[PDB]
Amino acid sequence: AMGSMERASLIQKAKLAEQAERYEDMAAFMKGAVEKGEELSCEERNLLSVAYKNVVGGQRAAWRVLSSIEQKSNGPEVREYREKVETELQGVCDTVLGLLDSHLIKEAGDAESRVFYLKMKGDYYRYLAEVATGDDKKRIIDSARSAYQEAMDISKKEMPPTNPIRLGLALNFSVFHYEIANSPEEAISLAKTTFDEAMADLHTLSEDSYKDSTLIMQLLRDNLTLWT
Amino acid sequence: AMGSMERASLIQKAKLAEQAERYEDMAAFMKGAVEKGEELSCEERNLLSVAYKNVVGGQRAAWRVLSSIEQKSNGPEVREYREKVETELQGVCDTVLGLLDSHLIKEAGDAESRVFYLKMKGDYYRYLAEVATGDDKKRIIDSARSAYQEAMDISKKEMPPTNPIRLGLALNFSVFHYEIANSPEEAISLAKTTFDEAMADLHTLSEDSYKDSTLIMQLLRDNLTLWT
Amino acid sequence: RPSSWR
Amino acid sequence: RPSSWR
Ligand SMILES: *Cc1ccc(-n2ccnc2-c2ccccc2)cc1
Ligand SMILES: *Cc1ccc(-n2ccnc2-c2ccccc2)cc1
Ligand SMILES: [Cl-]
Ligand SMILES: [Cl-]
Repeated sequence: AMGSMERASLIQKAKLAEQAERYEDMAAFMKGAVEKGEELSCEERNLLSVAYKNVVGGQRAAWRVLSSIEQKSNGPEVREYREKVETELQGVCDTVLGLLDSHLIKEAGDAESRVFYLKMKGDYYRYLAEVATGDDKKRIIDSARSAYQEAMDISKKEMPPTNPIRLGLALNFSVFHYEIANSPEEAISLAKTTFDEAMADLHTLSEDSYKDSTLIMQLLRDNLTLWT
Repeated sequence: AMGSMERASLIQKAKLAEQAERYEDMAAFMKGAVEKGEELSCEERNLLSVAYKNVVGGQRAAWRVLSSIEQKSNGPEVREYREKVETELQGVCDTVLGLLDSHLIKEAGDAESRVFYLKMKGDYYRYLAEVATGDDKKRIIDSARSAYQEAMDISKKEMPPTNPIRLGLALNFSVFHYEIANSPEEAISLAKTTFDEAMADLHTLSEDSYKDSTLIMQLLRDNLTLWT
Repeated sequence: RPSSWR
Repeated sequence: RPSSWR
């Protein structure tokens, strides 16, 4: 759809749509930028991620409202509308996974980009898993697990424990464990060692990096407080 | 788009989309219901209004963010994107006005329905006026004024001063005066006599009607405090 | 800036 | 219910 617009204009308009809270537009602009074929900078990867997380975030929130109504009732209308939203959500997840597979991940050599894209891959398979009920549910769960696990292996080899991508990856993999894989003990163990090893590496950081890392550590702490 | 769905299912799904905060869906469902050709009940008119007010409300908020950026700067990107949002907003206003004209207003005989639809007509011409800059700006302003004025004439003949539709109509017509027509004195005069004549009719109301009326009177009061 | 019916 | 990266 965006093939006739300059890459740089797509990026510029992506930022404008973020300011205007037009995240569907923002996602379409970043999709167009990705399809230019060039690798994405650190800032551009964030823009892509913010756009689609917000789009899929509203679809997940709506799916949960509708699936809760549907459960409390079990005419076809509630099921039909939940299925409509669910289908739209799956379409957005498939689009993100398609962009990662064509060709963001295969061209990502640096740990920061490769971990970032593998984290996204795990997240969007997680969102697919949240709505899955058929024969492919186990396969979707394992795809999320496989992406997260490769990201974790790289991040532990290549990044310091306070690295924000590393910390966000561990946070989300632990949510996966708790929420999708029925492994609350694995979720708690990962959140705690991630938090403890980040604590020990804070002394190496500047004030701004310290602020970045402790923000995400506090989300790990919030979950540990919820889960124990 | 909705021609194959039952009217009652469209209404049911409209309510579901409201609960899920899916207002674009809600608007499309209510559009489909309107296009069934039957008049709308009191509750259905509210659903139609809530859906499109929320859709156009987000477009206006985005337009204002972008037009503010555009002003602070004056590449073509900011203008282009503001024009994209503005065009989408105009499309939604044209769709609502089209539904009112085909054929909600001509079939509305009761004061409650006719005032309600004429208020909507004035509102969506007001939203068109907010973004208008060409030769048709004056004509758009007069269309909003004409719709509001017919609504006001009917409401004063046919409704008590505390009627919520009457009060909401007067609130919005006074915003028109202040914000669009450059008539702040007319805006203040209408807000004050509307508020004062509602005060005097509260003694006739039940507790629930009292709550309904004083809620909208407080918006009139807030504006008077802003404007004086 | 001013309030219309909400 | 739990927090993922926000
Ligand atoms: C999933 C995720 C985790 C952390 C961050 N984050 C926080 C602060 N800076 C960053 C960042 C991560 C990657 C690239 C640039 C910035 C974002 C997303
Ligand atoms: C524009 C507008 C003004 C008032 C109301 N309102 C408030 C409480 N009830 C209602 C109402 C109006 C018309 C039909 C049903 C309810 C709504 C909209
Ligand atoms: Cl549906
Ligand atoms: Cl554009």
